[PDB]
Amino acid sequence: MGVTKELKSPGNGVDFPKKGDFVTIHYTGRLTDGSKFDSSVDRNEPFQTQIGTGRVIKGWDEGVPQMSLGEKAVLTITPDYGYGARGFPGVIPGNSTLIFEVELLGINNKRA
Amino acid sequence: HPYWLPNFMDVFTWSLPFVGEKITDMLIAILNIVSASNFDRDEVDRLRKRFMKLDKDSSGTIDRDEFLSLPQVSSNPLATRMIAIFDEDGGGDVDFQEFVSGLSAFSSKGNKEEKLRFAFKVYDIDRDGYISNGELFIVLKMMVGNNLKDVQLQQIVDKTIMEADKDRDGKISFEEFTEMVENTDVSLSMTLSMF
Ligand SMILES: C=CC[C@@H]1/C=C(\C)C[C@H](C)C[C@H](OC)[C@H]2O[C@@](O)(C(=O)C(=O)N3CCCC[C@H]3C(=O)O[C@H](/C(C)=C/[C@@H]3CC[C@@H](O)[C@H](OC)C3)[C@H](C)[C@@H](O)CC1=O)[C@H](C)C[C@@H]2OC
Ligand SMILES: [Ca+2]
Ligand SMILES: [Ca+2]
Ligand SMILES: [Ca+2]
Ligand SMILES: [Ca+2]
Repeated sequence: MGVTKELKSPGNGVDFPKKGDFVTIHYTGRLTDGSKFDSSVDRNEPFQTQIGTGRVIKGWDEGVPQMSLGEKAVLTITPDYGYGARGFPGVIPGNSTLIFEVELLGINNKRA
Repeated sequence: HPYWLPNFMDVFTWSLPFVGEKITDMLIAILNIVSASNFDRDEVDRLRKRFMKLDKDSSGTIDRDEFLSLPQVSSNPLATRMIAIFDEDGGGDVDFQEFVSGLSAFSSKGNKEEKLRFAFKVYDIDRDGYISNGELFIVLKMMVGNNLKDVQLQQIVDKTIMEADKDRDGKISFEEFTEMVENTDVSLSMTLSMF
C-alpha cells in the first residue's frame, strides 16, 4: 500500500534487516516523472541509518526490512509514507510519490 | 568531484527540518520572563511539575546528566546543542526561567522571530551572534555523521556562506541568516505540533 517494492536483482535471500538494525544503502531518488533528485551513488558515499525506528521516512522503514542483504530493488512510496502535504523544502513538492532505487549493502557488520 | 545539495539548495533549508524534528523529539520526551512567555499561567504551572520531575537532586536546575537520563535525549544528535541553548546564562545548568523560555519558542503561539532566533542559536556555538564557517561545519557534521564526506560538507558550507554573507566578513549574521531562509518554512520546523 504505502510502499511497494519491486526486486531488480536478488540478495542472498536469508539476511533481512530487523527493527533497530543499522543498514548501509546506496540509493537514487526520483520523482514519478523519472527526474533524479538525489543519489548517494553519484557522491560515492553510502547512506547509513538505523531502520525501523522512525529515523527515515516511513516508506524506507517499511520497505528496507523486506530486502535481503545485497538486493537491488525499487521502492515506490506514496506521500503518506514520504513527505506528505508539506513535501521537503527545496527538493520534494507536497503530495509527491517517490521512487527510490535501493541497494542493501550492509546489515550491522554484515556486508554484501 | 564537486558536490552540491539537491537543486543546489543552501545548507539551512536543507538541515532545518531535521533540526526541528530532532529538537521537538526531545521536547516531547521531556514533557512526558515567565509572564511574557507564550504560556498561560495554567500551562506554566504544568511545566513547573514537569521541571521538578527532571531535577533529580532538587537543585532548582537541570544539569547535563539529568537531561541525558532520558533515552530519547541521549540517542539524539542535537542533545548537546539543545542543552547549551536552554542554558541562556551559560552557567552549566538550566533554571526554571530558562526551561520555560526555551520551550516557549516552540509553542504554536510563538512568533516567527523567536523561532528564527532559536534556529540561529543551534548553529552559533559560541553565542557571539555570528555563524562562523567552523561552527556551521561542526553542527552539520553532528547531524550528518559519515553520511557525507568532510570535503562534501565543506563545499556546501562554503557555497552557502558565499551566498548568505552579504557584507563579506566570512560569517553569517542573524540578519543574513533570516534573509537566507525567508522563503522556507522555518516556523513550521521550529514548532511542536498542536493537537
Ligand atoms: C544536517 C542535514 C540533515 C540530515 C541530512 C543527512 C543525514 C544527509 C542525507 C544523505 C539526506 C540527504 O541529504 C543530501 C537528502 O536526502 C533526500 O534527498 C532523500 O533522498 C531522502 O528522501 N532520504 C534520504 C535517504 C533515506 C530516506 C530519505 C530520508 O528519510 O531522509 C531523511 C529525512 C529528510 C527525514 C525528514 C526529516 C524532517 C521530518 O519533518 C520529515 O518528516 C516526514 C522526515 C534524512 C536522512 C534525515 O533523517 C537526516 C537529515 O535531514 C531528502 C529528500 C532530503 C535529504 O536532505 C535533508
Ligand atoms: Ca539537578
Ligand atoms: Ca543557566
Ligand atoms: Ca559564533
Ligand atoms: Ca556576513
